[PDB]
Amino acid sequence: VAPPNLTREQAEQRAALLEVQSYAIELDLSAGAGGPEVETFGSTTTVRFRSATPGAESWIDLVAARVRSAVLNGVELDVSDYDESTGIRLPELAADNELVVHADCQYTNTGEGLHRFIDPVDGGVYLYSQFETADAKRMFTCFDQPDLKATYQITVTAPQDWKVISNAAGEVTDTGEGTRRHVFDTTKPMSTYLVALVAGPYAEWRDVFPGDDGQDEIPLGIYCRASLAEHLDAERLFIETKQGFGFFHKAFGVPYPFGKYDQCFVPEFNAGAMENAGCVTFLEDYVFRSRVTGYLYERRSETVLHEMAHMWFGDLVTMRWWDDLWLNESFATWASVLAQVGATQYTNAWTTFASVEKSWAYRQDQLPSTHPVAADIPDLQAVEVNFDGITYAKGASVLKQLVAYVGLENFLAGLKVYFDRHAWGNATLDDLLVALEEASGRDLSWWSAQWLQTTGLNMLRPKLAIDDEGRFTSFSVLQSPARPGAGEHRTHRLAIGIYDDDPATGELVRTHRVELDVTGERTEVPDLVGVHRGKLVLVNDDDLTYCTMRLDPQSLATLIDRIADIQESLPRALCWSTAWEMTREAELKARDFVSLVLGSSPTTGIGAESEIGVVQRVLLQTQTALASYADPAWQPEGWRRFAGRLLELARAAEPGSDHQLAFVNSLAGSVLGEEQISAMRGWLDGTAPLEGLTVDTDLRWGLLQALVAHGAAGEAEIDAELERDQTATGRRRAERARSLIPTPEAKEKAWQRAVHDDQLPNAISDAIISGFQHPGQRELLASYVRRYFDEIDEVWHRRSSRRAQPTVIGLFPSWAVDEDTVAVADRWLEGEHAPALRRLVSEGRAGIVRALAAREFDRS
Ligand SMILES: [Zn+2]
Repeated sequence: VAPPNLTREQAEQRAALLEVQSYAIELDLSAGAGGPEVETFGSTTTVRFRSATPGAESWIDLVAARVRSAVLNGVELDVSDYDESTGIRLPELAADNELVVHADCQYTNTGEGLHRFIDPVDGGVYLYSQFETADAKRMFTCFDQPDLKATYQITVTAPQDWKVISNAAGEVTDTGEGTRRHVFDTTKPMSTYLVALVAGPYAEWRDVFPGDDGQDEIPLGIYCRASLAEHLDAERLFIETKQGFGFFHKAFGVPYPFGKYDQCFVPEFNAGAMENAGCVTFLEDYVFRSRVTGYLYERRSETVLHEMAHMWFGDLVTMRWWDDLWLNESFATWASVLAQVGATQYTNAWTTFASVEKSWAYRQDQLPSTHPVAADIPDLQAVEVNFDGITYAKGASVLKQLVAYVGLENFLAGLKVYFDRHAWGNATLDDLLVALEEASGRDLSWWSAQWLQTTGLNMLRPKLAIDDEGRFTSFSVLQSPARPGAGEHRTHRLAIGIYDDDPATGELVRTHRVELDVTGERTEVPDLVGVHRGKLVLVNDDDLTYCTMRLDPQSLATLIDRIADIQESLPRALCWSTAWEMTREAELKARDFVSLVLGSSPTTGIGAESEIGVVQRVLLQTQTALASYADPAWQPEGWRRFAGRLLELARAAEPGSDHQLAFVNSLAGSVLGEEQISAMRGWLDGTAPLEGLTVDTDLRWGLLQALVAHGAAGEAEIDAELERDQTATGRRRAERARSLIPTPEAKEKAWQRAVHDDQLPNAISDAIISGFQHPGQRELLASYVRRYFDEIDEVWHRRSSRRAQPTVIGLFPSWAVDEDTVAVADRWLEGEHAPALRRLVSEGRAGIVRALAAREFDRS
């Protein structure tokens, strides 16, 4: 028995019948600062709502340990058969209704509902809420669906040393008995999944965004655990926050809709961040206790602006049902990057987007599970696995392209129409399209039909002919049918770039750029006729569209021979992305990808790449190419080449630089030989340092984990390290290290605990899974292929979707690239399984099929 799996039709039935005005929520957290045995908190809800049909029956949702009382219009309801799957039935409704429910809800350690964590350092007890998708019902009684918006008035009694943060500002008074009562202002209307509670002895920083241009002042707060406060770069975070608030109200024509804005770094968080209105929560990894590269700063800033963007895209206007989640996530992702480029130091963020996030979109779109951006979601279980590379990155890429197509001025004017119309309410795909059509004066139905309602990618490549002076005599862009999918040819607004040698530096620079609408199978580009072809043609120059870009033969030979010579970072990153995707798609051999990346000198390959985020991403891709895509006979040689070159690059890198750190961190994830192991041990212990590399708390763990993985360190060294870092983060990092121990005994202990131990908190179970795989340990892991398929149904049955996913995705035998693994998956697929589980298993199988084709391609 479990919380409900609300269906689309059930949601529609409640929305047709009900209209909710208000919730008043009273939480008794007075016992919350007690020990690990404290199980429940008091939850009292008063909900005021209308029924269109007096006399009808409905139901409201609640996941609680006990319902003490439930009283509808003053009539006591029989809750003797309450269970969390059925909520509370509501018979004989009146036109106007008031329901009051007193219940004991449960704290979790799963990152769902009201999560409770105890800090081992100082004994501080920290709570935070996480309600998206449908976990609001674990804190208060509610119609837990996004189209029944209401106002919330939250009052909390808490241990007196706790701060309490919610959606709105509040007033606090002493109770006289060791607690404080926090009475929050009534919120603006919002969906249940956006209600927030963060409570504990969090460290606090305050600032203010001054009132500007019709937007009132915004009080700003930052919160984190007291034991982490010395590491929080508050000044930098407030600067980035205020840059966002200046940008978005100008862009959208709509001031920040909530009164204040708090950002809380919370323990044991499951995602990157969550856009609770006025009270955004973040993964603690973004509090940098150790030194990180510039890419992590950039990705944190992206996340900050993503969540700020949702204040409009999701919080002000919300999808009507989960099939339109993309209205929240695609738009927030697009707007985050638009803001980075427009308002922050991260003016390169479209390069990062092309390299990192688009690669996620491609992979997602090519799985057998591929779905349109505007998805079909029959129930909550279907959405729980749909926060994916299509809902986020493909959607964002399609929107970037829609901007290119209609123009930014028209697109922003359309957003203003949309926000003004649907403010404090819900919207669909149709509503968004109508707003955009109104602002642009264009029909976009056909556009939506081919771009938002379809799956797959179109390949785009130049077809050209040149005269004896190298000038084009003809030029067209060929478009392939959309795959995987329906095979349609789309309209793309794209640019073609021609690149040739700059006489002064010898680097490849853009000589010509032609932008046009490409349609159908072939589109001539007559303005390129007569132009010298140069050395490199890019038909998605400036990355305007969503496609599979490919090159003509001369251009591809230039990429292979001279990628580092590309002057500008964006077209160079598009070239790195092309090479990678060709590898994934069995068009470039893995060994050829590895050779491109490794280079052969200081000015060739990835060691010459200036953009740190591209360096990190390309290195991770190379490690995938080696383990998954290279001919098994060549893998050992490929790893020796990689490890040897990365040690050279690390030793050659500028002391203290981000490049130096990236190379070391890449070595720490690789299959290593004795020469690299011994170097790494000397860095860790400091008896033979790498000049300028500061081995700080988290780099010590990263190097020790690599040593453990290779059998060069063991449990005693892990235990000794945990003594040096006696923190909750240390416990997690020690768990990853213990899963990496390369023995059968160790691997079985790790499997048993990951799969079966439901007492461990989310973050620990996940850290255990995160050390299970390693590219040097394939032979140990081969003992788990049948184990996985034979045991995953029972995991899925026992854990929530959100808590089973790490096991399903993370223990899938992606290491076992063999037709035998495909046959085992095939037999599993012939059985009966939950649809969302089947989806995830098929995705893993598809990974194996893609790797087999790549391996055959690399074979020489
Ligand atoms: Zn988001």
